[PDB]
This record gives sequence, structure tokens and C-alpha cells, in this order.
Amino acid sequence: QFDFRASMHMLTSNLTFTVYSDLLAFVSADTVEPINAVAFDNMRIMNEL
Amino acid sequence: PAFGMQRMHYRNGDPQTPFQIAEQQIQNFQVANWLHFVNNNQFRQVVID
Repeated sequence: QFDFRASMHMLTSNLTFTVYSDLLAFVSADTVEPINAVAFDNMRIMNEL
Repeated sequence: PAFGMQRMHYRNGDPQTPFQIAEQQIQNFQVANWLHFVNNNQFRQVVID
């Protein structure tokens, strides 16, 4: 049998969020000048001149 | 190559110009004295007339 009162429910949810798929779009990156680019040892690469 | 010495491992921004570090690697009186003159040459500033 269809009981109306007992078949009723309250459904919880959030309110007005927004979803973002890509994530590295807000970043804006740039390298230092590559001649003064340095490896892990804090000692320059391609310095023999 | 006149003394079978290792070629060089010269940094670009090395404060010593290669005749400075050559003066203190090779062992011959003539060449070393020559390099000594070259390195420690300079104008003599003097007030005349």
C-alpha cells in the first residue's frame, strides 16, 4: 500500500557550488633565463666556455 | 700540449684569467716568468707636465 506520510523524505544537499575540470589553467609559469639555469647541486649546467 | 698537461676545465665566470691559473700549474722558468709578466702588467699612472 502507498502510505503517503511514510513514503515522504527530506533530501539534504549543498547549495550552489561550482566545478572545475582542468586545474593547471590558473597557473602562469615561466623559466629563468636558461644560461643561468642550475641543476640539483646549485652548480650551473653548460658553463664550460 | 707542449707538456702533456690536461687540457683545461675552465668555468666562464672564473675570476682567474687562464694565464693566472697556468702560472701556478706548469713548471718551467721561461714560460712561467712570461706569464708572470703578462698577468702583472699594467699601466703606470703618473702625473707629468
